[PDB]
Parts: sequence; C-alpha cells; structure tokens
Amino acid sequence: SSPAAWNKEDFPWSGKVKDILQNVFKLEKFRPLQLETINVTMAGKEVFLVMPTGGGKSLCYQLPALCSDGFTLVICPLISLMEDQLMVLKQLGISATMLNASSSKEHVKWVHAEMVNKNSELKLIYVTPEKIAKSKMFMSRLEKAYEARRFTRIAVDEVHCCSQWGHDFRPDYKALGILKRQFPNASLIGLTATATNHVLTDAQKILCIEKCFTFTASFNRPNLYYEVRQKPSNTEDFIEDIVKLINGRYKGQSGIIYCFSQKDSEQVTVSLQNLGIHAGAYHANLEPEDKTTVHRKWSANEIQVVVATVAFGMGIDKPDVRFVIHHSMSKSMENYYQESGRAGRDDMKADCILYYGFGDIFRISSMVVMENVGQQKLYEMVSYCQNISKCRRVLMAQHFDEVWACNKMCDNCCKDSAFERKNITEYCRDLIKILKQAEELNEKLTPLKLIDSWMGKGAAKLRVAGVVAPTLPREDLEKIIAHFLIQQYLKEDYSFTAYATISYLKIGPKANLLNNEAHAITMQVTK
Amino acid sequence: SSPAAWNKEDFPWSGKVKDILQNVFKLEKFRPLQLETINVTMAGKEVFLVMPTGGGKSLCYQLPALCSDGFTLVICPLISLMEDQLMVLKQLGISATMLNASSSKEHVKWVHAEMVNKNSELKLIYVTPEKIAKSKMFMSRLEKAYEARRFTRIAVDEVHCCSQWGHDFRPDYKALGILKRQFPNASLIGLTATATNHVLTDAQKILCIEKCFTFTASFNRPNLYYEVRQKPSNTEDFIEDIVKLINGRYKGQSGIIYCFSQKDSEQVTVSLQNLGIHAGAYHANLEPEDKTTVHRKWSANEIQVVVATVAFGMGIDKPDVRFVIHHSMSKSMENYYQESGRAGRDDMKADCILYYGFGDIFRISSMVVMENVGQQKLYEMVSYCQNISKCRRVLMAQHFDEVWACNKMCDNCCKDSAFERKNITEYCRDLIKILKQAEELNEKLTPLKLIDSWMGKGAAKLRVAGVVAPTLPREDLEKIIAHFLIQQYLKEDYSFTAYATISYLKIGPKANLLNNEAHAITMQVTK
DNA sequence: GGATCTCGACGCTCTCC
DNA sequence: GGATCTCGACGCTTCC
Ligand SMILES: [Zn+2]
Ligand SMILES: [Zn+2]
Repeated sequence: SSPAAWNKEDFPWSGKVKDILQNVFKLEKFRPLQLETINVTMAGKEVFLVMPTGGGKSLCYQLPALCSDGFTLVICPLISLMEDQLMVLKQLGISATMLNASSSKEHVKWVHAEMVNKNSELKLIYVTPEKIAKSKMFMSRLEKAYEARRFTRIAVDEVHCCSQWGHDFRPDYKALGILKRQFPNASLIGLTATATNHVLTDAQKILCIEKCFTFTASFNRPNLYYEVRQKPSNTEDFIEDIVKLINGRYKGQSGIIYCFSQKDSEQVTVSLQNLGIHAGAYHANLEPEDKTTVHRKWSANEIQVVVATVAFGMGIDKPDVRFVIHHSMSKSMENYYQESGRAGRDDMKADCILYYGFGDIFRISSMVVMENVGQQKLYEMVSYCQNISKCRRVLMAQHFDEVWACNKMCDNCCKDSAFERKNITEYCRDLIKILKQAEELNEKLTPLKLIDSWMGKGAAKLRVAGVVAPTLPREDLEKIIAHFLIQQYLKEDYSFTAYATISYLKIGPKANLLNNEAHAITMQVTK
Repeated sequence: SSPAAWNKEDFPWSGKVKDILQNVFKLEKFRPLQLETINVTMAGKEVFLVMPTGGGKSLCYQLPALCSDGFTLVICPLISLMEDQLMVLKQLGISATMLNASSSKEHVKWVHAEMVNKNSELKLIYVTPEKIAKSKMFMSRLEKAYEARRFTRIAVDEVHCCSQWGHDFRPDYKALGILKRQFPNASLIGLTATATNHVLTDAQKILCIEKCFTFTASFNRPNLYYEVRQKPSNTEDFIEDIVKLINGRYKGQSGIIYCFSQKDSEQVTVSLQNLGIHAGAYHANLEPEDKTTVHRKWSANEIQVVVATVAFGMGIDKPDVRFVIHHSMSKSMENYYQESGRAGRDDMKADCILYYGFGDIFRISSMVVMENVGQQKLYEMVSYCQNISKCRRVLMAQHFDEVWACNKMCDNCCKDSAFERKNITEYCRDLIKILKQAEELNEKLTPLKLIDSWMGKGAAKLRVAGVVAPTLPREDLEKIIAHFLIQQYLKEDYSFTAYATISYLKIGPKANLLNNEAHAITMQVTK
C-alpha cells in the first residue's frame, strides 16, 4: 500500500498524537509524510523514510516514543548529532538519555537501571552502532527490557551508512541486523536524506527486514529563491559584485558563501574583511578552536557571513540564514541541494545564488578524478548551470526522479524571454580540427590553450588556418565548449603531475557522430 | 551706440522689411542681431556682424538689397559659397547673379548692362576679390553704377580673410580697401563667424573704414545637447557602442561622425557598412566625383551618416542633422563648435557627442606642431573634455569670452552627482621620478611607456622602485596624466622622424612648484 | 622609431570531508 | 607541467 492510505487521523492513537504534537512539541501541524510515517510506526510496522535534511525526520520517532510505555531506541553515528537532539528534547521537557564512549560510570549505571526500571520515564535512548556490536552488557539490558515489554521501538538514524554505495558508510552498521533478529516484535524506523533505491534495498537486507514501506518526501523548499549568475573573470570585480548584495538586499542579514578550496575561503574572507564585511572562514585544516569561534559568532549574528568549504555543514541548524552564495559550483546536485538547503530554515524567503565559472569545471573535474562517477556528477551540475529556460525546481526533481508549482521562485521562471535552438555544429567541427592538429603535433591542450587558438590567439603552431572565432564575448565561448564537453563530443583527459591533477581536452566519444555531415548540434539561446 | 538701440521696428523701412521677410524670404521672425544689423545697413552705416555659421548672416545684406534702389554688391572667396546662395535665391524668385573666372562672355556682357540699366531689377551681384583687383572693366561699370545711384551697398563675406591672424587668409582681400575709398556713399557690411578683435581691428584698416559698428551674436544654439563620453580602447567595441546609438535613439535620423584622419574615416565607414549602417566616407584626398556622390545621397537621406574629416564642412546647410558624433576630439574649441554646430539647423532637438580618448591628444598634438598656438588650442579642448561639473555651455562661453541658461541640455547639467577635490600630488612626484630616471638613462618615453612603467609594466629598466600605481582603471590614469600635461607639470617633446612626428612626455615648466614639499595638486571627482 | 607579435625564458603555486 | 613575465626578433602602420 501507499502513503495516502496513512494520511489519516482515523487511528486509535490519532488523539494522543495530534495532542502530543500540539502541546509537547509545540508544533501546530504535520509536514508532508510526517503524519503517514507516524501512523505506520504506531501501527507497529517497518518503514523507511527518505526526506531532505532539516525536513523534520526526528519528530517521526520521538513522538511515538512518547505515545508508548518505556523507550524508543535510537541508533545514531555521531555524538554531535545525538547531542543536537537531546538539547532539543531536554528543552521540551522530554526524558531522553544517550550513551557514549566517554560516558560516565554513574550515568551508564543509571541508564541500565532505567531500561528495566518499569517506572522509568526515560522515553528515548540514543546510542552508537559500536554499542550494539561491542557491548554484551547493553545487549542483555535490551533483552530484559524487550521481555518486560518496555522496549517496543527501534530508530536507526542515517540508515544509508549501511551500504557500500552510501557515501557515509560505517562498518558497525552491518552488525545492526541483529536487532530485528532478536527483537522481531520491536518495530523499526530507518531515516535518511541521501537514499538511492539500491542503498535502501541494501539497508533493508543488512537490517534483516521484509516487508517494508518506503516513503519519499519531496525535495522542495518553497521559500527558497534559486538563481545562477555568470561568474566574473576578474576576481576583484567578483568581490565588488558580492559586497553590493550583502550591503544592498542583504543588509544586516545572516548568510553563507561556499568555496571550492581552503585557499579560496581564506582569500575571499580577507578580501571582504578589507571592504567592511563581518566575514569568517571555515575549512577542515582550521584549528578546531577556530572552527568553533566562527560558529558561535555567526549563530549570534556578530559575524554576518561564513566563508566556508563543504566542511561547514554537519550539524548546522541556524534558522535565519537569508542567503547562501556559491562562489564556485558544488561537486554535485546532491551537494548543491544540501549545501543551499541550509538557507531559510525559518521558512521565510531566502536567496540561493550560484556563480558559474568555466574554469571551475576543471579544478573540480581534476579533483574528483578518483571518484567513479565524480565526473558524471560534475557534468550534471554543469548542465544545471547551463540551463536558461527550465525552472530550477523542475531540474532538481528530474534528479530525484520525482513526480514534478514554482511560483516565480527561481530566475528562469521570472524571465519573460523567449528562446530558440541555435546550431553550433561548425564551432565543434572547428574545435576538433584544432585538437586533431595538436595530437599530430603531440601537443596537449589545456582548456585555456584551446580557447586561445580558437580566438586566433595563443601559440601560433596551435592555430588552424581558416578557423575564425565569432565576435561573441568570452563567456559565450566558454559556454559553447562546456557544452561539447558534457555532451562528450569533447572529453577531459587528466594528467597527474608532481603536485597537481590537471585537465586537458580531447576529442570525445561522440565526435564520431559528426562523421554524419548532416549532423546537427544545437544550443538553446534567448530570442 | 549698442545693438539694443537698433532692436527697433521704428524706421521708415521697417514695414517694408517685415513684409519682405515674411512674404519674400518666407521667414516669420528675426534671429538675434538680424534686425539690428539690417537697420544699421539700411541707415547706410558701416557694420561688422560676428555670428555663428548657419546663424543667418546672409539675410542681413540680401534683404536690404531688396529694400533699396539698384543692387547690392557681394564679395565672396569661393565659387561654391556663391553658388550656394544663388540656388537659394533662384528658389526664392530673387534676381541675383554672379561673376566668375570661368564666366561666359555672353553672361559677362549681360551683367554690365544690368548694372547701369536704370530699370534693372537685378538686386545682388556676387564676385571674387580677384575681380576687384584684376578687372579694369568691372570697376568702371561699378563707377558708372555708383554714379547712377544704382549701387548703394557692399557685402564682404568672410571678412576675416583680410588678416594675418584669420585662418583662411586670402591675399586678394588686401586690395578691397579701394571700395570705400572710391565709393564712400555705398554702405559696407562685413560678415564672418571667425572673428578676433585683432582680426577685426585689421579688416577695418584694410577696408579703409572708420567709424564702424560691431555686432556679436551669441554662440548659443538652445536645441543642441552637449555630451562627452569616454572613448573605448577597443576599436571594435567602439564601433559596437556607436551602432547601438544609431539603431537606437537615432533610428532613421540623419547625422555626422567626425574623425581625426582620412584613414579613420575610411575604416569606420567600412566597419559600419559591414554592420548594416548606410555610412559614407568623406576626406580631402577623395576623388571629387566621390566627394560629390556622398553629399547628394546624404542630403537626400539615402545615406544616414557621413563619416568625415574636417574636409566635410564648408557649405553644409542641411537642416535635419539630428546628431554629430566626434570619433576623435577636434583641434580647438573653435573647430568643435563649428563642427558640432552643423547639427540641428532646423532648431529642433539634436545631439552632440564627443568621444574623448587619451591617445588622441598626441595624434592631434603631433600634427599641429607647426601651428604657433596649436598646442594651446588643443589643451583648451582637452580641458573641456576633462570637465565633469561645469555646464558645457558655461565652458564654451568662457572661450568666446562672452557674457554668459542651459536647461539640462548638457551631460553635466543633467548629473545629480556631487564632487570634491582629490589630491593627486604624489602621483605626479611618482611620474617625475620615472621621467628623471628615463633621461638619466638617455631614454625617451612615449606616453604609452610612461603609463606602463607607472603601472609596473613595460621594460623593467624603465620602472622605479617603490612606485606603485593605484588600483584605478586605466582610463583614470590617462586622465591624471592628461591633467598634469595641460597644467604643464608635464610637457610634450616632439621628435621628427623619416615619416612622422611623434610625441614624448617630459617634465614641464611647472614641475618646479613641487620643490615646495607642501605643494598640492588636486583634481575634481564625483562624491 | 613606436608598437603589436612570437619565441624560448625564468618565476611561482600545486583541489574537499 | 601550466600561466605569467621578460626579451630582443622582424614586419607593419597625421586635417582644411
Ligand atoms: Zn521556477
Ligand atoms: Zn549645461
């Protein structure tokens, strides 16, 4: 059966739920699938929930814990994620406890007592997967509690870590199949944002589950404005453009700038600091003292903007982030979605602005070279950046394979422009003439060298007679080349050097389609 | 007495005058000083009229001719200027005639008869000064005509040719003093646009005149919009900027582009032709078949724009010229006014746009090297181009030294900006450090070489340690250097070479003011 | 002679969690 | 190894 059959407040516990939500959580209504998922679990069945980060996954097992006798067991990989939740629960007045590596002997003793203590009001217990695999004592207390009917529910946070596809895999997550083996009458809930069908199918196996429901929540964050701008070639002009946003539409408001590297973050920070902006830097190499200093001042609005690498992400819940700017594109849609989704967690209007620069492809391509589908994921991101008609949300839904309602909340929906299919085939033929000549000369072309030759610039040996670039601006040429790349008419060829991975372009796999002289390459342009 | 005493329709001829204006000339009212000058001449007194070209000087002696017995004599240096007039008079039904070098025996015979024929209705005769000095026959007919009271008025066009200061001097204009000597009761009128007090003071002697009235018309053309834009470094970008005007604000309308040289003119023409514009080139070297070809089609609106050197100017009277663009600056304020003054001769709104480019100073500077006060005139032009606050009309009036009312009809009057005095002294000290070094190295610096060094570019020998240019754009640096030049803190130095005169910059006469370490150089900037 | 071009040339910096 | 920098190389390019 489907979720719709569970969007119902028909159940013997619908009163107890609407009530706990409204008064214990102080929430007024259910977000999508939240009602449905609680019903399934209250119905004591197995369910997987796929829902964006910050979407409110936590509610869906914390609330059941409270509508039952005893506790709900919660499996969670990081101590910080657990501490995140318990603060919230302590503040709500809910009895929750967790256990650690560094947990106090007094605290462990008390927990053990509470689990079998029939009088315990402790309703949620958080533990790491190590505790399941490497504690005989804890397993025995769980067994006693299960037998005393005080233990009716299992929550597994971040269930994707089970799989060898799941880009956060953890060995200890493989032992967790023991739970439904030992506790078949304890219902299990699995939670994640990052769920491929074959990662869920595997977690379902690892955990020794069947049958199972799978509920997938939509990606959409309706208050978010999505825009892609051209990234300026000049780095000081790029800075000047930014300060004008922060001091114009975003004056006084909190926000984030995401950068490609740690150096990018340090440079841009300084640059903004000099121009008046209260900006702070966050990357992995940072002394963790400084990692914390920055979060504190930013969450407290002393700093207006954090300039950071992807290392700034885990456990960010600040609600009034009004803008997220991407100084460079992310490695993937999944990272972008995830990186930009930290904006507007107060559900009020917020801006998400990505600066697309040709050069950035190759810095990233080179970097994710060791990733199986690193390149494939990058090229998908580039194609987003290249799109000028399609609604930005329409493009995201294609990625999640979701049944795609924007209401002018992305740059392309606000355009009044028309479009048409421009035939750019000859530019490609022309560029392949250049590359063909280069190998006949045993010459390697960086993307820079190709463009120069096309423009009739660069080393004269690398130029091809009768090839004239059009009098289009450079950024248009960059877009035409990016196009052939991702279309694989061209391809990257990496070279590994003493210190760096660098990218070169070559005739790609699809160049043989041009053997058809009637072949047509078209690109959408404004009318 | 002054012109005001003559701005009056009190006279025995005024009724006849107003009537001839409206019903013969088809004109409704008098332009400034037109009334005053006619009155003086009708009263049989001597008057010099100084009035902008196209202001209507011709009316002021043609109309009296008709309000008098017999004919008015007109002295005119070019056959084209005479023919210009005669076409117009023929079109008005006025009996006018002229005499020439290539004049027919039949035509000469008939004229002599009309002059003494008491019944003649021939009211205007045009001749060259050659005719006065080198024709015994014509002078005798004049004498006979003067004695028969059929010859009451003398007009001398372009009276400035008399003087050794008037930049169109003609030797034959020195013989013309015989006229008031022989014909003291014929009144004389002198017309010119280009009149200095010492050119007037000289013509009054040559012509054997005293006393005399001098009426000076104001330069002002209330319908003209005056703007200075920055000229782009890229010449293809400069073309692109122009086409957007021509196809934008000036779509369908007639105009002129003025260029420094013939090559500039040929190039820009081709450049525009390729981009759809019906543009035509006019310079002195052109075969006169093509000189003529271009005027016909332009006047007939087949050509939208003439792209020309100063060679396109003498005898232009097209009324619906809606824009004049200066591709490069003129040699002098006097040339600019006159060149730009060809716009909007229908008195309806018209645009006058000058593209100021640093390099052009020196292209122009080098060429007028042989002119006494060429440079001084250029620097006056540069100082106009450099002004960002003052009303464009205010700056011009200072040049004609006239008692200066723009009504937002110049770019600077339309600005809402404020301004301030920026101290740029250290920049001068820094550039003088570079030049001192250059001469200590027996190196000559072109202006290009100076900027590069200042910018930390160019040949490394030519750079000075601890001299950092500011991070201002190049065009701003160009302006700072232009500023010191005309202020003579810097000066030009010309070198004569096989084929060309080239300019170098050197420390100028005013650099000794910086011996004062408290000395201050300031430049006006926007706030 | 000034000025754009082209060639080897020497000078730096070398990607996330 | 890829851009930037720096150099002498030869070839080309003043109104009415
Ligand atoms: Zn949209
Ligand atoms: Zn003004």
